[PDB]
Amino acid sequence: SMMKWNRERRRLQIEDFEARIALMPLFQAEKDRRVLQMLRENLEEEAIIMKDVPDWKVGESVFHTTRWVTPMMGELYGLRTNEEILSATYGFIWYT
Amino acid sequence: GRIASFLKNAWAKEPVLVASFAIGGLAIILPSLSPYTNYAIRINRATPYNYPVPLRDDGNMPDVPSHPQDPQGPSLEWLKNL
Amino acid sequence: IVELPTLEDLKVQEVKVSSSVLKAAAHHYGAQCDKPNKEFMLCRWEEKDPRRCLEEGKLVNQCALDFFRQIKRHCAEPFTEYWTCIDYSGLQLFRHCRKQQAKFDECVLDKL
Amino acid sequence: MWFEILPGIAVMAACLFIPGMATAHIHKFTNGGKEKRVAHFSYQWNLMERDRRISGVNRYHVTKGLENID
Amino acid sequence: MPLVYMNIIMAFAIALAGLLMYRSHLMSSLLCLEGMMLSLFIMSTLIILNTHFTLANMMPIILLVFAACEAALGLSLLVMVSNTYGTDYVQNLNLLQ
Amino acid sequence: TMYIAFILSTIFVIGFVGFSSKPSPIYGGLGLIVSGGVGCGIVLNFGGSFLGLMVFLIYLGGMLVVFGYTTAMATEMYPEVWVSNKTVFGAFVSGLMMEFCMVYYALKEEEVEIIFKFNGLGDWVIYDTGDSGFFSEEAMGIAALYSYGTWLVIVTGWSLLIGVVVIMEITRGN
Amino acid sequence: MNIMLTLLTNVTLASLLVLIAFWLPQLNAYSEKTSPYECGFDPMGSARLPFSMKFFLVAITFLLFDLEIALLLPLPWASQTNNLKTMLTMALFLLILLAASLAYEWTQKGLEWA
Amino acid sequence: MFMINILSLIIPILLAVAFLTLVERKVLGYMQLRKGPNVVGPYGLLQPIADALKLFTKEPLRPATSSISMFIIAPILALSLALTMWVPLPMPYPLINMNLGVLFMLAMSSLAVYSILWSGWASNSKYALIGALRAVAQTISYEVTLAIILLSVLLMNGSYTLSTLITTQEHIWMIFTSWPLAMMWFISTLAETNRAPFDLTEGESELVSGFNVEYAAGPFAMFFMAEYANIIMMNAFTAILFLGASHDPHTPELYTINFVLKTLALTITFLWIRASYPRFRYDQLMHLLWKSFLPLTLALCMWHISLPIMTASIPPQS
Amino acid sequence: MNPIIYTTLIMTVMSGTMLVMISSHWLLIWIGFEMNLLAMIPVLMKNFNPRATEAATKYFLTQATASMMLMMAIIINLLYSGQWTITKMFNPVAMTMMTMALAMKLGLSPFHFWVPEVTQGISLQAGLLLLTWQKLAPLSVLCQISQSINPNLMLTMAMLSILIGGWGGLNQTQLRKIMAYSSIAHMGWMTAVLPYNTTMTILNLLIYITMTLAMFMLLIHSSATTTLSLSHTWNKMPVITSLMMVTLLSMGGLPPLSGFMPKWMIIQEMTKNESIIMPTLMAMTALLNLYFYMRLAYSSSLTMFPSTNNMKMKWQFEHTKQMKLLPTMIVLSTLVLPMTPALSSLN
Amino acid sequence: PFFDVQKRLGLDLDRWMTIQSAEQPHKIPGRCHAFEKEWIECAHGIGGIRAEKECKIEFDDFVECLLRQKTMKRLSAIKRQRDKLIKEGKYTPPPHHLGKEDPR
Repeated sequence: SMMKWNRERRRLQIEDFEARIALMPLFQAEKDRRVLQMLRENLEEEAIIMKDVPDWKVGESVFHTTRWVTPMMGELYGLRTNEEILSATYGFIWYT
Repeated sequence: GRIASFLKNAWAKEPVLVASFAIGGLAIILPSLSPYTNYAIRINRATPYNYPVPLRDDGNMPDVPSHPQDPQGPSLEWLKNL
Repeated sequence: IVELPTLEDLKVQEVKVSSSVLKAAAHHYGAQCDKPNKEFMLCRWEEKDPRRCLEEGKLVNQCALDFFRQIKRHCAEPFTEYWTCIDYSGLQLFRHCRKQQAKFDECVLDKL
Repeated sequence: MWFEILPGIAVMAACLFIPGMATAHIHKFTNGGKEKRVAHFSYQWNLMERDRRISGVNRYHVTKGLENID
Repeated sequence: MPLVYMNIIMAFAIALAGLLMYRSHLMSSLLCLEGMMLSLFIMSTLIILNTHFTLANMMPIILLVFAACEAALGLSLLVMVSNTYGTDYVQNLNLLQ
Repeated sequence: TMYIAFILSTIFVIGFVGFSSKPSPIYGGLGLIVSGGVGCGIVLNFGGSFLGLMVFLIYLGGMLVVFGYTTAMATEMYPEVWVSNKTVFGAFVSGLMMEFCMVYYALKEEEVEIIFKFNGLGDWVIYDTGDSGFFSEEAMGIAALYSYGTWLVIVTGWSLLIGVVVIMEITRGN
Repeated sequence: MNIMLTLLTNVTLASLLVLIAFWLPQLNAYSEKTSPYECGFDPMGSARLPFSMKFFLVAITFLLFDLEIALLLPLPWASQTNNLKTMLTMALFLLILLAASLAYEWTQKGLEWA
Repeated sequence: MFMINILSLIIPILLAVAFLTLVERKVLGYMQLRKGPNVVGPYGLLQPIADALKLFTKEPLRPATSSISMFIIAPILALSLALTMWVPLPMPYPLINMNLGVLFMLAMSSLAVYSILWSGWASNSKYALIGALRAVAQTISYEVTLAIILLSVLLMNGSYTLSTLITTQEHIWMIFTSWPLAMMWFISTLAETNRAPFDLTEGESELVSGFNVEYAAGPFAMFFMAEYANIIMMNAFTAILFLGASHDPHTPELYTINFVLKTLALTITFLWIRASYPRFRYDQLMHLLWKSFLPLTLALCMWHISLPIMTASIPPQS
Repeated sequence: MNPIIYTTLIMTVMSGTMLVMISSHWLLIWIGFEMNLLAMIPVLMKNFNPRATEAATKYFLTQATASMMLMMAIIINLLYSGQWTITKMFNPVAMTMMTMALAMKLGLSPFHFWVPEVTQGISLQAGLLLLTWQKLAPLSVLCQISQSINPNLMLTMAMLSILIGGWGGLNQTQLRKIMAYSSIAHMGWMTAVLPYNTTMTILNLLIYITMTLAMFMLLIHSSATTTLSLSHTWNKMPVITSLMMVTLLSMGGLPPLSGFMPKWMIIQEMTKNESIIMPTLMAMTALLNLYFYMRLAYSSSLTMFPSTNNMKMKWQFEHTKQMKLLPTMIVLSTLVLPMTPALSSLN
Repeated sequence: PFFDVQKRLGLDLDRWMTIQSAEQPHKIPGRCHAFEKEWIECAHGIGGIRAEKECKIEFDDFVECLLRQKTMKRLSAIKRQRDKLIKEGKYTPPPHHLGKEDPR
């Protein structure tokens, strides 16, 4: 009996994997635009804050590399409210 | 012949240990015999935690389906019949 | 100094359906909406830079919108009868409801 | 006789009965009948991530339906 | 490098200095050594969690094993030295440092 | 933020301050208990939960018990508490001032000059997106040990086995 | 958070029970009443050295099995790997050695426990 | 309001250990023909609180020879962990959805006995030291087989998460599949909790109340109380883990109504064990384990490793 | 302990070193040492003495702390370059510690103090094996990390090992402690040239192992220990004392003899590097190393300390259990000098 | 003596565990896979010595990939800068209630 039930549950599992696998791409799009958004916004806030500094190329990539990096989720929340950061990082693990 | 006899002895003496060697070895020898094993590994090929990244067309190929569900890719209803 | 798209140019009206409702019908959503979709991800995994494929990333949004616009005019009450059943479980497991899926999948397979 | 054990044992049951209820309903009480949501994996949390923000209210209990798109 | 790592490393440095200040009955040393072991473990695991360098998720536990293993051995020697004295480092037969 | 992982690192370090000072092995066993739970907590904060619970199980649930046996074999009358000697207590204070200087350096927010630079600020900053399907990186990451890394399994098996043999060939000699 | 909160409430609960345990009866402690129990007659000496090889001779074996089970734990997850024949031998392998280790102890009379 | 949920988890259970004591004297009484406590009740019911009041009211001396710090910290840890092990337990809905809380049950259970070691170490008395030591022996000696057989019964549910263990028992129950491991789990819970035939930590007539002696009023109440916490808790654990039940999400309460039965049905059994068997003695206690339980635990273990491959029946969870 | 187990231990030591000589991944190297240790301790505990026990305590305690520092420095290397392959290390604060850990593993001074003591605590079998086979693995990794070594740090221990390997050698009577200072002195010569050219190291290593095999097989053959105990042997089996003389001189590196081949290649290599002063001090001190080989020669073969009477009956009884490998170990460790060029076989 | 028998016999028994990339289960990417990949493709016949010269830039970017050291010194410089402006500037209103929650 355990065999029967276990196999069947494997089937409904794999079907669930098709479900998520169908959902995925537009989430990819959303996270995409949202990231570039936050990066732009924070960059503008950099243009305001660091502007007072006489010597400060603004938004310079630290790398020689031309290629995109996907920013560490530290700078991406460089000015956000503490609560937003608690949502950002620990939010999964601290979630039950 | 006689070697069978002291199984009667050990079975008289330390039965726990006897059953232990019994299933303990049988669990090693048996699995190769079972056909289902070939299916068993096969099931774990079927389930995809990671996304199936699409490949660009380049002159037919042509066993790769170009979706919707072109009957060209692997069958999986064999699994459905299980 | 890094090149970035303007704050506006990225902007697109969001899909805003809830995730449970989304999942209830997504199993069809993959079946119908598709070409823009795979074009998109294939475009992404090619060059890795998101900005390059951001436009297709718009096109997929609008495509999904058209999908739900096709939905709401027809199946809806059966549909809501379905995802309401599903959203009730926090595992979002398909097994818990199922029967409604008879309603929904039939009303779609006939009426649309 | 032996049946007289029962007052002693039933009091056990109800006590143990309490948490099992008390948690299960508090969930529904907080979640609005949504019956809680597990998030064992990063992805499911990503669904609760996409959520809350989607609801105008931050509490993600509510799931805006099709009407949200229009 | 983030300050936390510096802190664990320092816990290592103390977990060594404690081993070497080294005093009275030596059982304390097997403790201090195991503490040292634990600091190396944690410092490893935080890293493998950091970069998602997934295969190396296997190492820390394996590290742990042998390390614990030698410590498991160590007590046995102590037994023997405890067997003839009631242990203290203060008593050593061998000559010439 | 909470800096909770970092303050856990601090309690960890003082756990080694009271531990590395050497006041009867039993209290040191307490020291590794405290440092142990703090440890598993700290590694838990990055979510490598299985490992933190390995150490919280395999280590503390194993070792310090067997040390709770060695002291039965060692002890000696009137074991010393941390307060029971000038060098021991002096040592404990000696640890406290140093680690406190490190926390003061954290107040300085400047990169640490000691040994090599410590970049400063909060721990969270180094985190990156943890995006994945219905599996943690750790799960399959350690599950890989069997199928994908048989060699280590061989040498660990062999090692532990012959370690048992060594325990034999030491204790039997008496 | 969640778990740290329950830890704190539990420990504070217990500590509360301790404090209401001591600072409550409010009566007279005195010497000899506070002397250690020894089934009536006074102790012949404070606790010293209940030495036994038969402690570690097995307890160490505990420690070296516990390290082993530490390796057994990954198994449920490893079971779903794509290539079980590469795995399965090892899944058996360690257990054999575990047993083997025990077996070696079993009959060198190193397992006298007690 | 999560806090009131926690409080809602902790008060009812303490009430449950009190009434557990009373049930213990009751049933264990009727096995002896003699009626248990009765006169103060009317059905005895009021007794346990009178009991606890008798304790806490009574003076709890700080022993002259004992170091005080360990002597106080040990009971605290005992109730602490005894309660903390309860948190991730699916009833049906766990208070916490730990990804791998079973392993955590082992963690708490493994730090439990360490408190016993301190309890007997700081107590300073001869009986304290000897009894505590043998106590730690039996305990660890059983935690190894403990954790192995728990592993082998967990290969097939899928994963270490607990709620899934409901899902994997939507029909047959685990027990029909692997009862012999259920036996060994049962007995290992019968010794790890330090109970009837495996009686040594208390020592009783063998060592006049064992490690626990020098503790007087309140701390004694704490070790006593925590002990019963572990007994009901391993009982509940066995219940969910080897005895599945129908579970409609719309009516969770129904499930709990069933669950407390299925677990209580276990706890009573320990008492009905207590009335039945003489204790093992420290040799045989460890003899049967290392010599006899363990090898079967291994052979069964390889067997259960091997079924999912031969049967092609590998459990779903990633 | 019955031979069937003893041989498994010794073979797992061989494996526990071979593993270091094979694996490229660091973790398998630290496993290599770690497995080596567990299998090294028990073999020191055969026969078992109240003395031997604390001998093993010394050895374990130092090897354990060494392995600890090593693993720490590996982890730091990984932290600052995310690699596991041997190769160059990428952080000097780590690199110096890997050098330290290995410095304990060789027993180089000032970490050296355990080696003369430990040797005292065990029989010449376990002794010889400790002074040869244990010297392989840490060198086996140093040859792999010669590329980035911080030469200053290496030459300082490399010299100080020779001075301490000298002065502590003039003082002792019982031979085992002397063999300890001999080896502790040669390791200075091996680890000296290591930054400059590893092939010279491996050459010197081979000569050293051959040599100490010659000696320990001889001490076994005569069961001598304390110097006086060695003194009697001239009358019983004169040959072997009359051969200890020579092997000792080959330790001393008097130039016709083979033991001169190491020094005289080393001096070459370092001289290409300029660094002309260091080999001069080194070669001058090696003399001081020679002198107690000579005094020990005086106790033995060149002069006859008074015999004890009881010896006479022992004259009737031939030695037994011949050790096959010995004669070749003498001869290779002596006569081979006009076969230096063959060293290039080691490339 | 780095015997490389595992290579001559081709056993590869050790080699797999090496390196950030090099095929990992379920093809999970390393966090710094790219800079690493480039940097290793740079590294072959150049072998070790000249490699520490010519490939330095790649290894550098890989370093910052590992530690995020420089981006942290920068980000720290900004956040510390902001305190000076804290009275002279009020920063951004939306962080508190902007379209970021509408954003998904």
